[PDB]
Amino acid sequence: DNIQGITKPAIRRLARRGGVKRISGLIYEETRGVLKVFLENVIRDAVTYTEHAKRKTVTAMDVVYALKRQGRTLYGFGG
Amino acid sequence: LRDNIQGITKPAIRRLARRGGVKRISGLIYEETRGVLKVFLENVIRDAVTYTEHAKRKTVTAMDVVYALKRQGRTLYGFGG
Amino acid sequence: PGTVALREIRRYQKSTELLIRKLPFQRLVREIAQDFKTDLRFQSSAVMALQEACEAYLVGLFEDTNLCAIHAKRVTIMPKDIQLARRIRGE
Amino acid sequence: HRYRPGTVALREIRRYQKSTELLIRKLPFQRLVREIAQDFKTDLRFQSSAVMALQEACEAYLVGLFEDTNLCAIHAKRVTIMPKDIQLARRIRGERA
Amino acid sequence: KTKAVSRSQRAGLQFPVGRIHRHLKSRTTSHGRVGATAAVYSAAILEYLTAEVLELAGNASKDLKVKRITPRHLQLAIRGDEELDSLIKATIAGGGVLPHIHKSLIGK
Amino acid sequence: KAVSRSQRAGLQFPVGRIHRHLKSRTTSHGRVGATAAVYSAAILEYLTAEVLELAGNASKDLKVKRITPRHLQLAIRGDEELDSLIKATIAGGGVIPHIHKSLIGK
Amino acid sequence: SRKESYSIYVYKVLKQVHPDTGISSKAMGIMNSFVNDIFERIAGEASRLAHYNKRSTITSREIQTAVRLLLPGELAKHAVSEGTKAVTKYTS
Amino acid sequence: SRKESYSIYVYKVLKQVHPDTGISSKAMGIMNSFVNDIFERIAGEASRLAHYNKRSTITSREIQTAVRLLLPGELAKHAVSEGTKAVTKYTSSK
DNA sequence: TGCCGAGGCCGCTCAATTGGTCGTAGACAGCTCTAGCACCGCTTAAACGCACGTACGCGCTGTCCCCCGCGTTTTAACCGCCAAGGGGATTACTCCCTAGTCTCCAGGCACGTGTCAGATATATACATCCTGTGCATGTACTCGGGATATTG
DNA sequence: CAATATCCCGAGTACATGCACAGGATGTATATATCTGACACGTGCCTGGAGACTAGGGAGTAATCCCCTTGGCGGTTAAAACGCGGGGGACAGCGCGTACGTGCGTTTAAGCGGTGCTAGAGCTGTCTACGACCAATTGAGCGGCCTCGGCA
Repeated sequence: DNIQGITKPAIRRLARRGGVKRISGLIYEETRGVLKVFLENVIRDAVTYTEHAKRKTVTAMDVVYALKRQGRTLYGFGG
Repeated sequence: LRDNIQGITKPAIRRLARRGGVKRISGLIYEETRGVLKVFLENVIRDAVTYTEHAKRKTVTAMDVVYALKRQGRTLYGFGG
Repeated sequence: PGTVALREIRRYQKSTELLIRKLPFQRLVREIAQDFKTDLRFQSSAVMALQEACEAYLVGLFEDTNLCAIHAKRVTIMPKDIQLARRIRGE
Repeated sequence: HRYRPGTVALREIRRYQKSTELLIRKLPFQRLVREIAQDFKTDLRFQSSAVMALQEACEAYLVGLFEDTNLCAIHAKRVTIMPKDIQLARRIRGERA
Repeated sequence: KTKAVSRSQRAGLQFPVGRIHRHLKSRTTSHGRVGATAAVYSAAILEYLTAEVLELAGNASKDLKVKRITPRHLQLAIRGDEELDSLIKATIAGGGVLPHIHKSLIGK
Repeated sequence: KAVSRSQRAGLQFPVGRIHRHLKSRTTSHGRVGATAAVYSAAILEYLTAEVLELAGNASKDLKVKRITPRHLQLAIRGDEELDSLIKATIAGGGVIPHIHKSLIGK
Repeated sequence: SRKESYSIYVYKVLKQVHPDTGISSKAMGIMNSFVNDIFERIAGEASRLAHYNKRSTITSREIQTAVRLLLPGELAKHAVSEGTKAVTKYTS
Repeated sequence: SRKESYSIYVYKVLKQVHPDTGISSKAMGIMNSFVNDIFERIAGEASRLAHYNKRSTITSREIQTAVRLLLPGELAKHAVSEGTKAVTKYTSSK
C-alpha cells in the first residue's frame, strides 16, 4: 500500500530538522497516521473548490485556498 | 488604581482550578496564574477600547468587548453578536 | 485521606456560578483599561461579558495544564506545566 | 574507529536544520495524494504544481509537530520521543480529541 | 391582487425567507443575491435549530425539568461529536462545564 | 499632462490600483479617496520592514539576490513581526537552527 | 425604534420537535447568537467563492458549496439533502 | 490574457533601501503573496467597522483603526504615523 | 496427659448521598395589540449567467541507470522500577475584612431628530504606466584539493 | 596522538536577471449630481457615588504525612556501520480540458401600491423552579459470642 512509501528514514529526516535526537520504533507507524489524516482534511476542501467550478483538475490555487481555509496558509504559490 | 490584581485571592484561583479537574496545586501556581490573567485582560480590553474610540463613545459597551473577543478566535455567546 | 480535595471537584463541576468575586474583578478591569485611555465608563454588561470569558479561558487552561502533570507521572500541577501548555498552544 | 551513539544524531540535526530541501521522495508522495483523492472524486487530474504545494505544506506540518513533540519528551525527563508524546502535543493543540 | 403567500410557506420552511434575502444583500457580498439562494439558506440554518434543539430538550427531559436553561445547551453543543466541531469557537455564557475526573487521580 | 496620485502622496506603490481593489470589497457602497493614501503606506512600510531587515541577512552571508531561505531566517526571528505572519509558511524556506540544551552532550 | 431578532423562529422550531418544552430567556440569547453566527459564516464563504470564480451573483450553488466546506461531517450531507428539498418545493 | 501583480513596486522599494541588491524569482512569489495577504486582511476587516457603526463608506479614519487592530506592538505605531504623512501630502495638493 | 491465649463470627450507631415533600416569587407564555414597516404582487428594462464551438497547452503514459532504502547485529546508554528521605501542600480552626444588598441622589452622555453641503459616484475623452516578450552576461552553483577543528 | 569530518578557496559554466521594447487598457481630467453623514440640539437612561448592615468568605496559624525527588539497578531496544537490493529520478507523443468567443434568454432590481407578519408593550397572572426540610439507605467500625493451636 502506497502510504508505506513514507519510508522510515524520511520520517527520521523530518524529525531531525525538528531537532529530536532519538526515535522510538513506535513513532514510524504512528506518524503516518497524522500525515494521512492531514492530507485527508485538505484534499476534501481542494476537491470541493474544484467541483464548485466544474473543472476536473486540481490546481495549485485550489490547494492554496484549502490550506488558507484551515489556518495553515502558504506564501509561495499565489496569495 | 493601586494593586488590584491581588484581588484575585488565592482561594478563587483554587476554585477555578477545582472546576478544571486538578487535585494538587503547588504554591507557585498562584503568582503564575495572576500573570496569565493580566496578560489576557490587556490583550482583549485594548481591542475593546479601539472599537470604542472608533465610535467616539466614552462608555465601553458589551458589543465592543464581544467584537474584541470575536476576532481572537474566542467568540462568546450570551451578550449578542 | 486525600478525599475532600476530590469532593470539591464534584461540587464545582456541577455548579455554573462565576467563581471570582465580582467587585475585585471589576476594579482590576478598570485598572487595566486606564493605560489605554483615561476616564472610560464601563457599561454594566461589558464587565460581566469580560468575566464570563476570563473564567472560561482560565478553566480551559487548567484542563489543558493537568494533562501535562499526568504526562510527567505527577499529580501536582506546577508552573512548568502552565508554561508547557501555553508554549505548545502558541500563546 | 567508530563514534559514540549520540554523535551522529547531533551531526544530522546540524545538517537537516541548515538545508531547506524537500525530505520525502517525490513519486512516493505523489502516489499517496492520488490514492487519498480518488476516494472522494473518481478520475481526477492534478496540475504538476498542485502536488508540490501539498508537499511543501505537509513537510512544514510534520516538522512543526515534531518540534512541539520534543518539548513534551524533554519535559518528561526523557530525550527519546514515543507515541505517548505526540498524543499529548496533538491534544493540547486541539486536533484529535 | 390574489392575496399573498409568504416565501417561507411556499418553500416549506419556518424560517423567514424574505428577511434573510434582505440580510444577504447588504452583507459583505457581491452585487447580485439570487432569490433561490435565500431558500437553500433558511433551510441550512433551520436544520441546525432542529438537529441542535432535538437533542437538547432530549436532555432537559432527563433532568426532569420543563424549560431549557442554559447548561442544557453546553451538555449537547459540547457533547455531540459533530456539534463539538461546528461550535469550537463558542463559550456558552453561564453554560458551566462537562463533568469529568481524570481516571488516574481516583485512588485504589 | 496627467499627474499620478502616487506622486501626490509620495509613495512608490499604486494608489489608484488600490481604490479600484477596495471598490470590489465594499458591501454595496463607496470608498473615500483619502483611504487609498492611508491604505497604501500601510502596505508599503511593511515592505521596508520585511525587506530592509534582510540587511541583517543577505549582506551578512556575502551573497547578492534575496532568496526564499531568507525572509525565513528573519521574519521568524524579529518579533514585533512574526505575529503578522504566523498564519504563513514560506515555501522553500526551511527553519532556524536550534538544538535544545538537554540533547547536546553534557 | 424596532430592534429585530430571530427569537420567534427558534421558538416556533422548538414546538416542532418538543411540543411540551420551553426556553428560559437567558437560554434564548444563545440561540439568537448561534443562529446569526452560522448566517455570517455562510455569507462570508459564499461571497469569497463568487469572487475566486469572478462571478457577480450568488446562486444556490454558490451557497451549497459554502455549506459543504463549512459543516463538519454527516451535518454536511444532511444539510445539503435538506436545502435541496426547499428550493425544489419553492420552484413549483 | 494578462495578470496584475505587485511585482514592480516591491522591486522599486527594494532599490530604495538596498541599492546594490536584487531579489530572486522564487522570492518575488512570496513578497507578492505577503502583500496580497495583508491587503485582503485590511480590506476584508475594514468592511466590518462599517457594519458595526452602520456607515456606508470606507474612509481614512476607518482604515486607521483596521491597522491598529491587525498590527502588533510598535509596528502599529509606525504604520499609523507613516500613512498619516501620506494623507497629509495628498490633501495639500488634491 | 492437661492448659488457656489467640483467632474467627454477629448486632449498635455515626455520616455521606439520594430520593422525597412544601410553599412563596419571580419569569415564562399567553393575549392585544393596531400602530406600523416591511414582505408581497405587478409592471418594466437590462445585467449577467449558461451553454455551445474550437484552439492548442500541458498532464498522463512509455522508455532507460544510479542513490537510496532494506536487511544484520553488536553493543551501548536509556527507560524503567523501586526504595527511602524531607518538607511543602493540606486540613481544621478562630478571627477578621469586606463583598453583597437596598437605598438615596445627580448629572454624563447615549441616544435619536432636524439641516444642508461636502463628498464620492458616474460619463466621456485621452495619454502614459505595465504587461508580455526577446535578449547578453554576471551570479551562484557544483566540483576538487588542502587546511583547520574535534572526536575518541 | 589518529582519524573522519567540516570548512574554505579557486575554476569553469548552464542558466536566471534585469533590461529595452511595442503597445494597450485603465488611471486621470473636467463636469454634473444626489444623498450620506457632520453638526446642533434636545430628552432620558443609567453609569456612578456615598451610607449602613449582615454574614459569607478570606487570612493566618499549627500540626502531619503525602508526595516529589534523588540513587542505584537490570535489561531491552536503539544507534552506527556495513553490505545488498530494488526502485527514484532523468527521457518523447496524444489527446483531453482549460481557456477564450459568441450568443440567447433566465432572472434580479427598481418603483409603486396595500395590509399582516411581527415586536413593544401590560404589572397581566399564573405555575415552574428554588430554596428549605425530611426520611432511607448504604457503609464501617467497634463492642459482644464461640473453637481452636501452641504451651505447662
